[PDB]
Amino acid sequence: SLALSLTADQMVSALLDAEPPILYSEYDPTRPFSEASMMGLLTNLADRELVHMINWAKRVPGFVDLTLHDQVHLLECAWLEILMIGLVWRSMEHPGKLLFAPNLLLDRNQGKCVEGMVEIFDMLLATSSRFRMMNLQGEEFVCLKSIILLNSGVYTFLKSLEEKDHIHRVLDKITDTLIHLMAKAGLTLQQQHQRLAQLLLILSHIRHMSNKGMEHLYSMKCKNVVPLSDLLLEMLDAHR
Amino acid sequence: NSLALSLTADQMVSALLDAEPPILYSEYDPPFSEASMMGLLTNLADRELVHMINWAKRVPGFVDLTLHDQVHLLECAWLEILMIGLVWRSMEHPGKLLFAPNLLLDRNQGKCVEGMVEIFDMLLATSSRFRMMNLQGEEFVCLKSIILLNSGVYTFEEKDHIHRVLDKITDTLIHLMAKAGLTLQQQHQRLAQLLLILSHIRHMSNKGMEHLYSMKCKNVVPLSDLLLEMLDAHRLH
Amino acid sequence: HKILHRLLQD
Amino acid sequence: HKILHRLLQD
Ligand SMILES: CC(=C(c1ccc(O)cc1)c1ccc(O)cc1)c1cccc(Nc2ccccc2)c1
Ligand SMILES: CC(=C(c1ccc(O)cc1)c1ccc(O)cc1)c1cccc(Nc2ccccc2)c1
Repeated sequence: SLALSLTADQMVSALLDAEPPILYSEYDPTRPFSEASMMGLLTNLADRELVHMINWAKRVPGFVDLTLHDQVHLLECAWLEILMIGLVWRSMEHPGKLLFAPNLLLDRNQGKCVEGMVEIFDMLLATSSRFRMMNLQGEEFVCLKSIILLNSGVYTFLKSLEEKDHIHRVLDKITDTLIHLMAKAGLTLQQQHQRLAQLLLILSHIRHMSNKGMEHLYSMKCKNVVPLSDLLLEMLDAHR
Repeated sequence: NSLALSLTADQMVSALLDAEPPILYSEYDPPFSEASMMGLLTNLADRELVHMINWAKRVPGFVDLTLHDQVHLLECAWLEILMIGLVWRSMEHPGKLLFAPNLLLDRNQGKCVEGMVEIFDMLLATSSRFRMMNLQGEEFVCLKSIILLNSGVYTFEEKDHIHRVLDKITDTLIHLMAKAGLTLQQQHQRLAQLLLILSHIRHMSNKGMEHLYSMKCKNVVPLSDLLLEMLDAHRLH
Repeated sequence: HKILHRLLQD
Repeated sequence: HKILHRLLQD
């Protein structure tokens, strides 16, 4: 199944090579901001990112070994977490700001334009500062993102089971990869397991941000004032 | 300056074990209605919360935080902590949730409360996961402490202290695994496996918190002043 | 039938 | 203020 036969270095190269591009928003700086437009920019961006994400997922070792219905479930569960960790990664070198896109760099005050957004912005910024302090590496980031894809929906899945098993084998594989990376970075064994823990614990916060974010999306949806794309709708409905 | 950082792994383990809260009982009366089940679960959780605070004050390093930081962490993690405890108690009862020794519920009784079935299923999946992993008591108390210190740390030096203590608990988890005869690879893999489950526990807490908001608005089930204050901490937005 | 389903096929 | 305050302090 290749995935399980991959060396740590081959896993890393595979993940790096499958990285989606950094997309641009439609942000027109001449246009006065409204809560409806900012949310529109965000949704439009996320919608186009989703297409790349879906095709990125197929390139994550082990993912295409899963049944199609499992693939669907995992992405339905993890899509926002994955968008978010991507956003946080992009924003590492922009303290106090979120780089949604190269032409869309927002700070805290600008989140106020959408009620309830500021709390989300603050959580995303805190995560970004966390990565910056830990000096998260690109190699570690792609491992974390792949872990989210495989892990977030693994406990909401008869006789099947063997699907769960394979997923955990791949997950363990990725753990081996993270350790391999840290060992090469010169970290002691104590440091390795400390950093591994630190990294995975951040995944808890990312889940939290996704949950809360989904809550706002699911609500403003019923508000209808801001239109979601057909893909985001089906993704959103999956959480209800 | 703290104290928790000087502890050995064995001292960390003993301290956490000794801090463990008691298993509380539900009311001794028997066919649940939606109001009845939510009443029992709410009363139970309310009583457990009081002991959780005692337990928290005894988690090494927690007492070194300001009152406000202590409040923030507990407000953030209270339901996760109840749930991981519930999951732990249920380990030996496959297919059932041991809320209390006299309150053992199967999946089917979740259908009593609307939307409880999904919550039940997630909890059962977690308990089954722990069982299949053969989670040990010593590991469980480490995981639970981690939730307390980790869940709200990014919603805030103090952060440094917390992260130093979390490292201490990581060291302790690895020590326990090395003690059980696990190879270095098995140690890392197991650490990761356990920590990833924490992500699901957070998810269950959030989903759970969502329903508690609405059940409060329904105004059919009484909620203790304490739970309301704990709840309201999330109910924004 | 789902969009995600369809896209995952292609 | 908060019941949680009292519980922690006691
Ligand atoms: C950050 C973020 C979004 C986001 C995150 C990372 C991206 O690369 C691209 C996009 C997002 C995603 C989908 C959307 O349709 C809109 C935004 C997000 C997600 C959920 C909620 C919120 N905040 C919010 C607050 C109040 C009302 C509605 C939403 C933000
Ligand atoms: C398991 C669980 C609760 C629980 C978990 C572990 C315990 O040891 C003790 C108690 C709980 C906690 C507080 C309450 O006031 C009531 C129950 C819980 C938490 C939130 C939601 C739900 N399910 C639900 C579904 C629909 C409507 C309302 C609630 C359950």
